[PDB]
Amino acid sequence: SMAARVLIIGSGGREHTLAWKLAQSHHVKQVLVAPGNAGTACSEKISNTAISISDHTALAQFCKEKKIEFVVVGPEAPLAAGIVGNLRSAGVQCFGPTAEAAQLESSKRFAKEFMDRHGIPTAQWKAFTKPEEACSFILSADFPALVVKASGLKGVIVAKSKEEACKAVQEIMQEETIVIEELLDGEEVSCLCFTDGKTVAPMPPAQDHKRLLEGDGGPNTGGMGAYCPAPQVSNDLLLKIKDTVLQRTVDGMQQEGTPYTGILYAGIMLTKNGPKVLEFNCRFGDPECQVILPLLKSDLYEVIQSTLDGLLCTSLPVWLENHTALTVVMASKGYPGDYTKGVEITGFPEAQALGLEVFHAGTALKNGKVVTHGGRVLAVTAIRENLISALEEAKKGLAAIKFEGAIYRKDIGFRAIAFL
Ligand SMILES: Nc1ncnc2c1ncn2[C@@H]1O[C@H](COP(=O)(O)OP(=O)(O)OP(=O)(O)O)[C@@H](O)[C@H]1O
Ligand SMILES: [Cl-]
Repeated sequence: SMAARVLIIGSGGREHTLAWKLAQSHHVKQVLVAPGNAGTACSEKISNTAISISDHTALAQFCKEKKIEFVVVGPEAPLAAGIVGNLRSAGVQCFGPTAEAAQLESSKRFAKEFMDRHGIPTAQWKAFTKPEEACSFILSADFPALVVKASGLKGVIVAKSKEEACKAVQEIMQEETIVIEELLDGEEVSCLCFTDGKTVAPMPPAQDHKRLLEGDGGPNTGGMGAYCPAPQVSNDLLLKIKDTVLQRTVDGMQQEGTPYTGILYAGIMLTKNGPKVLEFNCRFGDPECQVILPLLKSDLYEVIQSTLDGLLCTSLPVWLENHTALTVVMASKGYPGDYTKGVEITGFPEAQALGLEVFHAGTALKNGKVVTHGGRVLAVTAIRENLISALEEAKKGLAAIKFEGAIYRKDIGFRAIAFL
């Protein structure tokens, strides 16, 4: 099925990665990214479009006029806005869950209730709308009830003391419901799968670093780096997770008459008691996408097309084994607070020539130059035989790329390396 045109929604590194990867398919003549960035502007197959992504009527008309085969959604917002359901009733295929099914991410209360209803393991919890009753619960639990979550996508506060959790319940009920749950401990890992509603095809597990500074210090951010596969997870554990979380989530959704299709993301804590779910999401994470998709050997276009057709098992994904992908984000001075914009970037061509992938996040074209246009500017991904080697190879690319006030971490993966 040659000469397909495909559309991706979004404008960060995740969307560059999806575009790059799709463009490799022999089935694909054109990838359009809406609105895209400087990394996707100007390629043999990839280009940007200013089509509105929030007016679903106009988006559908644009899809049919250009004969777009299907739409791929990068970020979570359009999913929760109904993009899939609306494109479908207009006769346009879109990869992703419906708004109803994205409730696994969009409402934390729904997710926790859904999990209790189907014996999916997760931290014990309770929801509140009055803050006084929330304090009562914090103050009188014998387990550490110290994690407070704004139900509607601060958002999440992990307190160390009852005092801090009461303080937190106060801040989140300023500017619905909140969920207070047990503080678990152990290792966090991201477990994704492709799913068509019935079949489940897990991705190899990833980990990322949210903290701004080396050593895991400073403020949290959207993610300063990631790598895949996380060596902390045995094969047994992955099949426990596939059975106990992924297949069980999809089956549960299907059995409640709200089938789940696209990507299911589960954030998981490895406890002494086993795997527990911290949160669901409905799309690739950023910068994890930048380390999972480079590991995919199959044609992504085939995987997606077969997922839309409900024939996921006819085209199971095949992964690169014995390779580790690791990615390191370059960010603008001041991130995650106020940062500078419009700063000229050099060296990303030589970084790629060294055999690395450069995935653009906040970049833009300006007067024949590429300039910073966002907090996270780009990521360099290396694919090698182990973490340590991938890290050091990525760092050569990082040293070639220069912009005024660039920051990045030189220790991505340090814990996985210490685990081994
Ligand atoms: N139920 C849970 N048990 C334990 N950890 C959790 C739970 N749910 C979420 N988390 C994790 O807590 C992490 C964030 O907590 P962290 O220890 O970084 O403190 P923080 O709230 O981020 O503090 P800061 O004010 O510095 O941002 C997230 O990575 C999130 O996945
Ligand atoms: Cl919908």
